[PDB]
Amino acid sequence: KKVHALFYRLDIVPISTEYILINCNTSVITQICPKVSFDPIPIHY
Amino acid sequence: PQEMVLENVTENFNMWKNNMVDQMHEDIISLWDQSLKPCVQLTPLCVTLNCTDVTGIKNCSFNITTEVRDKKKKVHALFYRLDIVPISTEYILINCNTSVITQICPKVSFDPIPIHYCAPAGYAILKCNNKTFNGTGPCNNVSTIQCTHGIKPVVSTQLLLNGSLAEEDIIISSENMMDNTKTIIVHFNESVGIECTRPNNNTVESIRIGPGQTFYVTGEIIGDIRQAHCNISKGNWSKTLQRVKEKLKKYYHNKTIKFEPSSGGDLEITTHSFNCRGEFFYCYTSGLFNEGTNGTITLPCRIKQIVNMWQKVGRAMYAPPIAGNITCSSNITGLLLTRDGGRGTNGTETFRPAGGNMKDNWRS
Amino acid sequence: LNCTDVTGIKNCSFNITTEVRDKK
Amino acid sequence: ELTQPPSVSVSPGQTARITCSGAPLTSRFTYWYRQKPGQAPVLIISRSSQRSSGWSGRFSASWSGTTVTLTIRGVQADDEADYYCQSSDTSDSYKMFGGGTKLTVL
Amino acid sequence: GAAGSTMGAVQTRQLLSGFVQGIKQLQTRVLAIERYLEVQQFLGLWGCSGKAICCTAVPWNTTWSNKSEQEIW
Amino acid sequence: VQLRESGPGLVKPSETLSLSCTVSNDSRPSDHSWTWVRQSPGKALEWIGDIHYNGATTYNPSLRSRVRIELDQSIPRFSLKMTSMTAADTGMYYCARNAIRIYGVVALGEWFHYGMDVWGQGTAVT
Amino acid sequence: VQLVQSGAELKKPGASVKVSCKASGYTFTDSYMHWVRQAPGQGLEWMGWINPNYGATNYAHKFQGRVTMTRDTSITTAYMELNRLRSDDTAVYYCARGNFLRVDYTWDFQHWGQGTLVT
Amino acid sequence: EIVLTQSPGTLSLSPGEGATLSCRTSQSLSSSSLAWYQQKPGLAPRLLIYGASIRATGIPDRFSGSGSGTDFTLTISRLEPEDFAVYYCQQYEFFGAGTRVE
Ligand SMILES: *[C@@H]1O[C@H](CO)[C@@H](O[C@@H]2O[C@H](CO)[C@@H](O[C@@H]3O[C@H](CO[C@H]4O[C@H](CO)[C@@H](O)[C@H](O[C@H]5O[C@H](CO)[C@@H](O)[C@H](O)[C@@H]5O)[C@@H]4O)[C@@H](O)[C@H](O[C@H]4O[C@H](CO)[C@@H](O)[C@H](O)[C@@H]4O)[C@@H]3O)[C@H](O)[C@H]2NC(C)=O)[C@H](O)[C@H]1NC(C)=O
Ligand SMILES: *[C@@H]1O[C@H](CO)[C@@H](O[C@@H]2O[C@H](CO)[C@@H](O[C@@H]3O[C@H](CO[C@H]4O[C@H](CO)[C@@H](O)[C@H](O)[C@@H]4O)[C@@H](O)[C@H](O[C@H]4O[C@H](CO)[C@@H](O)[C@H](O)[C@@H]4O)[C@@H]3O)[C@H](O)[C@H]2NC(C)=O)[C@H](O)[C@H]1NC(C)=O
Ligand SMILES: *[C@@H]1O[C@H](CO)[C@@H](O[C@@H]2O[C@H](CO)[C@@H](O[C@@H]3O[C@H](CO)[C@@H](O)[C@H](O)[C@@H]3O)[C@H](O)[C@H]2NC(C)=O)[C@H](O)[C@H]1NC(C)=O
Ligand SMILES: *[C@@H]1O[C@H](CO)[C@@H](O[C@@H]2O[C@H](CO)[C@@H](O)[C@H](O)[C@H]2NC(C)=O)[C@H](O)[C@H]1NC(C)=O
Ligand SMILES: *[C@@H]1O[C@H](CO)[C@@H](O[C@@H]2O[C@H](CO)[C@@H](O)[C@H](O)[C@H]2NC(C)=O)[C@H](O)[C@H]1NC(C)=O
Ligand SMILES: *[C@@H]1O[C@H](CO)[C@@H](O[C@@H]2O[C@H](CO)[C@@H](O)[C@H](O)[C@H]2NC(C)=O)[C@H](O)[C@H]1NC(C)=O
Ligand SMILES: *[C@@H]1O[C@H](CO)[C@@H](O[C@@H]2O[C@H](CO)[C@@H](O)[C@H](O)[C@H]2NC(C)=O)[C@H](O)[C@H]1NC(C)=O
Ligand SMILES: *[C@@H]1O[C@H](CO)[C@@H](O)[C@H](O)[C@H]1NC(C)=O
Ligand SMILES: *[C@@H]1O[C@H](CO)[C@@H](O)[C@H](O)[C@H]1NC(C)=O
Ligand SMILES: *[C@@H]1O[C@H](CO)[C@@H](O)[C@H](O)[C@H]1NC(C)=O
Ligand SMILES: *[C@@H]1O[C@H](CO)[C@@H](O)[C@H](O)[C@H]1NC(C)=O
Ligand SMILES: *[C@@H]1O[C@H](CO)[C@@H](O)[C@H](O)[C@H]1NC(C)=O
Ligand SMILES: *[C@@H]1O[C@H](CO)[C@@H](O)[C@H](O)[C@H]1NC(C)=O
Ligand SMILES: *[C@@H]1O[C@H](CO)[C@@H](O)[C@H](O)[C@H]1NC(C)=O
Ligand SMILES: *[C@@H]1O[C@H](CO)[C@@H](O)[C@H](O)[C@H]1NC(C)=O
Ligand SMILES: *[C@@H]1O[C@H](CO)[C@@H](O)[C@H](O)[C@H]1NC(C)=O
Ligand SMILES: *[C@@H]1O[C@H](CO)[C@@H](O)[C@H](O)[C@H]1NC(C)=O
Ligand SMILES: *[C@@H]1O[C@H](CO)[C@@H](O)[C@H](O)[C@H]1NC(C)=O
Repeated sequence: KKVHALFYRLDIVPISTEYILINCNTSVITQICPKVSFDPIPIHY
Repeated sequence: PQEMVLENVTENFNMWKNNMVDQMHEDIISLWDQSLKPCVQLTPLCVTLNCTDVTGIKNCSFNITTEVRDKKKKVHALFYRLDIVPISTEYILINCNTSVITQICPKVSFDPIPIHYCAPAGYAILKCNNKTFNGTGPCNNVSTIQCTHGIKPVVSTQLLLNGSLAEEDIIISSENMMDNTKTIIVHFNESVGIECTRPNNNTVESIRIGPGQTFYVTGEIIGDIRQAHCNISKGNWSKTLQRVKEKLKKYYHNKTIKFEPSSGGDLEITTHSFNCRGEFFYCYTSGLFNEGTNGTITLPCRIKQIVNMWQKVGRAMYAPPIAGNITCSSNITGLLLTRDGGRGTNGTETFRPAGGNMKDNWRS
Repeated sequence: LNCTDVTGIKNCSFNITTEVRDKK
Repeated sequence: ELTQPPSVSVSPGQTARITCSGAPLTSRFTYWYRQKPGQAPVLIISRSSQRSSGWSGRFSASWSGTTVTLTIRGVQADDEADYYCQSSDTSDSYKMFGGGTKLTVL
Repeated sequence: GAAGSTMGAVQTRQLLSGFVQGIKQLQTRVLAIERYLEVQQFLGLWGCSGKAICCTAVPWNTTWSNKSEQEIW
Repeated sequence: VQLRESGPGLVKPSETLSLSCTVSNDSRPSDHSWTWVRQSPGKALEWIGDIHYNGATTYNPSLRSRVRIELDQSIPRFSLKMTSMTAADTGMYYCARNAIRIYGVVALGEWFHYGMDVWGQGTAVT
Repeated sequence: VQLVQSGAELKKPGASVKVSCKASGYTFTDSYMHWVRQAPGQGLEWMGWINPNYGATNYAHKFQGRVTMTRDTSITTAYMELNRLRSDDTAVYYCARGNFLRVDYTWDFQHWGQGTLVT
Repeated sequence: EIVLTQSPGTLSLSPGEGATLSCRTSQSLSSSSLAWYQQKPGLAPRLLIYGASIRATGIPDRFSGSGSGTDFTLTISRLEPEDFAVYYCQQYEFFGAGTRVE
């Protein structure tokens, strides 16, 4: 299936108009889960 | 590591019904599984391989899904003939259709460093200091210790390498010598030098197969394709073996004591295997156990990359290659044997080397 | 899945990536 | 048994392709020697290395299938001589020569 | 150190302090704690909370392999 | 390296030919196979057979019954005894040094012939 | 324990037989597969055992060099190949699983297969 | 090398009788090293006693045995019609010739 998406220029690197997502060939990108908030709540020790 | 001698104490030791071997085995399995979790898995590399002759080495060309997934790249690699099986010139990596190959991680050395075993609170370890102690029965005087000596967890098949020498005399052991399904361990009190080497000038090529996953292959050997050999000295060997023969005369009914090569079986047991710098050697021992002066007993060896030791159904191990040559100097301190049975008469006992059942290597 | 009648059972034919990955 | 043509003819300054064919040549190296009338043979194509099988001079050898071609760049009148190929059988049981090719210069 | 020594002619100084001094090595330490509590509780229930040697109010039966003091100590 | 031969020369039918071969100015005779070949007038070279300083010997399959080869004699020597030679099969006999380049452990068969590197002056025999 | 052996046939001098002892329903890897030769109306004999996880095999002094015992673990079927049979090889052949399979550590052959009476 | 001789005789008996069988060992081995086997006429042999005193599963109570060192013995109290078959004493590796009961 062909899809479209708006990516910032800092999130892609060239390889013309052909690009790839940045840090694909060095790292394994992991999407931050929706419906789980990452708010910095106060943490006591 | 404290030691204290225990005067007037006799204890019935048992090398065979021990539990530290059954814990050392499982702890080697656990550490080898844990250490190979953040490493590459060569499931994408199970593809058809166009392999031609470069000897026992095949130049194999194949295609892969590169770091950009909708692009395919053709690459080359030198694979040994033992690491591929046919399906012509089309091959696949051995044990793909039964196991999940896992590349051994570079920049994490798998050297067998010495490992002590310290007892927990409320327990203790008794060590038997009697020099002629074969492994079973009473001990003259013992010593309670916290931590054991440095136990190198070596991997071998027929010759125990880099072990602990016997203090004064050769030590022979079995559960029951008249039982033939039970490996006879023999400890040398004198080390025998053994220098071995892979003389091929490999060049390692990195193949990117994913996001941060790299697959290291051999490629473009430079110079002559020489054979890996394993040298032993004919001087010290057969002297130590004559001593072993003399000692095995007494522990049976009087008969001539003499040696035969290994029986049929997996190249994992028919040949003295080990692990030198991550390269897995499989050196034939037919030149050692077949019947006297100074010289060399140079043994042919076969290098295997995809190896599955401590056989786990569904797992393998691709040992990565190394540029340049390597050398393998070690000290034979042991010898594993077995006894042929039957009503063979003639008063000669045929002892063959025996392999497998890895716990024996840590019973020594 | 190309499924036809064999009832509540369907004979379904389909293709897969076998043990050799570049063969279907 | 080795076999090669009785003779090959080429004019001065061009190149002649003496061919030698046989059964064991698909697995073993093919050495070549040059013999003058009366004078002893000499070694012209040798096995310097295990894999490269190289040469240094105007002579060369090309391998393909069961036939090996001696190739002599820059033929001269001095090169007019017999040429003998050699292969060492399927195993190391005996060495054996070919029928010889007389290169004539026109 | 006194394993082979006869009963006649040290417990607190040397042997007793050695009963407390991943998931595997955590299980073996919790088990060490359980054995120390399952011995200390037994001693406390036998009126021996703070002392190592106890004389007790149970007489020594003749059926428990009766041997003289000379033979034993 | 030089090879110099010595023999009767005038050999009649039904007689045993003998041709010794001295080897001179050779530093390591052990690392070269020593062989005999022959060339009759108008015929290609025929291989008699070779010997080594280890003791391994190999003759031509359809000449071996006639020929045998001699061994080292301090001064590097090797010879050729050809029983039952006929005047129908004569020629020009050559000593030759099938050299050996060793690249690995020679026990494991890690060697290859450099070819007949040096040739003797040769003697015609009948 | 199910052991399903193969069928027999008289083999002429110089032939080769390949008898099988196809197992089912247990841990095949942790199980020896000893072979036993029944002489005709006579005492038995021990051909040899085969550890199937490594193939480590030991034959008898009588048949050392004439026999070979392969094993297959994928289909959990052990093999026994006998070359160079003579007419004096008249016997029956069974496969016994024991040697610590049962409680006792010593060789205690319990389950046996179906027999194979190659003459 | 461990020689396992067996006693002679054919034991011409009827059902309901007893039977004493014996097997000798050439070296001082313990009781664990010897076992006993029923040898049927043309069927698969089965095991009775392993260890010279421990019975096997699916075996009636009429068979007992004992022995240490040499002269190991098997005794059957009630010979049923199926029990008139051959009986083998197994060592580590060498089987026995087999004493006969008619
Ligand atoms: C076990 O035991 C063995 C002995 O049993 C130990 O030693 C081995 O011994 C053999 C002889 O028995 C040694 O052979 C020698 O090998 C070298 C070959 O040189 C190689 O390396 C060179 C790298 O620079 C390379 O140049 C060489 O040649 C190649 O390239 C040229 C280019 O033109 C080409 O012509 C060649 O064909 C090759 O392609 C080659 O790769 C050599 O030194 C020796 O021969 C010369 O040397 C001596 C004096 O220098 C002389 O006497 C000879 O006549 C000749 O001039 C010889 O052949 C072998 O090398 C040893 N093995 C190893 C691995 O090195 C062995 O080491 C023991 N093993 C262990 C682990 O201890
Ligand atoms: C029985 O016991 C013997 C003796 O311990 C073992 O032999 C040693 O094995 C070790 C481990 O493999 C060898 O160590 C390796 O040596 C190589 C050569 O090192 C020399 O050369 C380099 C320059 O190239 C110098 O820097 C260095 O000081 C030495 O002079 C190196 O290639 C190896 O380094 C690699 O591994 C280390 C991991 O520690 C990494 O940090 C490095 O980056 C690199 O990848 C390594 O040091 C040692 O040489 C062997 N000794 C001998 C005398 O041969 C046997 O292996 C053992 N037997 C068995 C069966 O296990
Ligand atoms: C390892 O060493 C032990 C001793 O430390 C050996 O034990 C010995 O075993 C044999 C039998 O296998 C004993 O022989 C017999 O023992 C009985 C008593 O058990 C006795 O009545 C007999 O007369 C006979 O002696 C022997 O006594 C026993 N001990 C000694 C000190 O020799 C063991 O066999 C050794 N095994 C190996 C494989 O190295
Ligand atoms: C413990 O050591 C003692 C000696 O201190 C051994 O007793 C004797 O040792 C000598 C010398 O090796 C042997 O010839 C004797 O046969 C030994 N006696 C006995 C009764 O065996 C003792 O055997 C040693 N223990 C072990 C297990 O080896
Ligand atoms: C290993 O044990 C052997 C066997 O006891 C020792 O060899 C003996 O060495 C002495 C040295 O004085 C000789 O008198 C004996 O004749 C040797 N025995 C045999 C059977 O040859 C050897 O010395 C021991 N090695 C070490 C390092 O202690
Ligand atoms: C193995 O082969 C490599 C191939 O590169 C050799 O490395 C070369 O060594 C020569 C020595 O004359 C240098 O001139 C080159 O620059 C080197 N090339 C590179 C890329 O480093 C290496 O020496 C060979 N090893 C052995 C033991 O022969
Ligand atoms: C094999 O054992 C010998 C001793 O029997 C080892 O040689 C010693 O090695 C140490 C290493 O620290 C040196 O300090 C000593 O000087 C050596 N002693 C002698 C007498 O040479 C040898 O290293 C061992 N081999 C291996 C590969 O570990
Ligand atoms: C691959 O990663 C490197 C850093 O390791 C980066 O510099 C390079 O741009 C990447 N490749 C491509 C094609 O973007
Ligand atoms: C393997 O590669 C060669 C390269 O010349 C090619 O001709 C051949 O067809 C390939 N084999 C297969 C099975 O694709
Ligand atoms: C691999 O993929 C390339 C894609 O260009 C194709 O040309 C080649 O035939 C394929 N070959 C093999 C052997 O997988
Ligand atoms: C007792 O063990 C010690 C350990 O230091 C040893 O030196 C001594 O020789 C042993 N005793 C005997 C009688 O062997
Ligand atoms: C092995 O590699 C070293 C490193 O350059 C080189 O010095 C040595 O000659 C090589 N030897 C062999 C036998 O490959
Ligand atoms: C399903 O299989 C049948 C087999 O005859 C074929 O004709 C049909 O086209 C297939 N259906 C699809 C959707 O591919
Ligand atoms: C599945 O793959 C095969 C490849 O030969 C193709 O012929 C077939 O049409 C494909 N069909 C379906 C239904 O996925
Ligand atoms: C061992 O027994 C002897 C008997 O004379 C005694 O003197 C010695 O003290 C005893 N050992 C210990 C550690 O008490
Ligand atoms: C103590 O001895 C008496 C003697 O009559 C006996 O009845 C009693 O059971 C013994 N007690 C124990 C705990 O054994
Ligand atoms: C041997 O040959 C060498 C080749 O360099 C030559 O220099 C030398 O003079 C010769 N020696 C003899 C004694 O002929
Ligand atoms: C698949 O695995 C089996 C063992 O389960 C092996 O014998 C067979 O060779 C493998 N298949 C191929 C095509 O190699």
